[PDB]
Amino acid sequence: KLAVAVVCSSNMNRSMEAHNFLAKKGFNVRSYGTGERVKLPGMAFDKPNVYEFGTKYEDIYRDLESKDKEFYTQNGLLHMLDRNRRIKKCPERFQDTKEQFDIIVTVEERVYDLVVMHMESMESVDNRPVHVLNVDVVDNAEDALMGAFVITDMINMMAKSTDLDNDIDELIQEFEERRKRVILHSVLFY
Ligand code: VO4
Repeated sequence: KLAVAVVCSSNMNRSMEAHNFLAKKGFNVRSYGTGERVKLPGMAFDKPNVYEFGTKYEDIYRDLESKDKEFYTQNGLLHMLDRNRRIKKCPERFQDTKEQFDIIVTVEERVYDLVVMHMESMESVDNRPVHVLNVDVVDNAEDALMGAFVITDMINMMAKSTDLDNDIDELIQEFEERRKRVILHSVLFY
């Protein structure tokens, strides 16, 4: 089976909706954040809320519900965190994992550049190819769902291949034609 990672900035919304959805379809999936820290917004000429990666979703929830339970349920982050709590203990940060994947999917260009920069600045002697794909998804609950569909549909297609390194270029193109999207693609090595 393919090992897949899905990566946004904070590992709270887009990467976690896609996480949920890929796992519910049977995929081997982990998810990560490329930011320095996790941030979540609140009254928005305010400084948002910040927590180190490795902080539990449960405690973040608890920290916001005791800050203004109504506010954070209206803007749907209590919901979001409740949902995340059930998948895994805490947001994880991509530049500190040592997990290895066949495909890492980023949801925006800044994340895509942080991932590719990060792996280039490594290097070992596995020489094993990992494919980094960007599939743009907008950062709100609604588009996180829609983006999870599009991501799952693409993985589902790549998971048919028994020779992914030689098929992938061509699958990317069919998919781009059929969903009318641009998929950035890098090949990196572990
Ligand atoms: O946790 V992510 O907000 O960058 O969708």
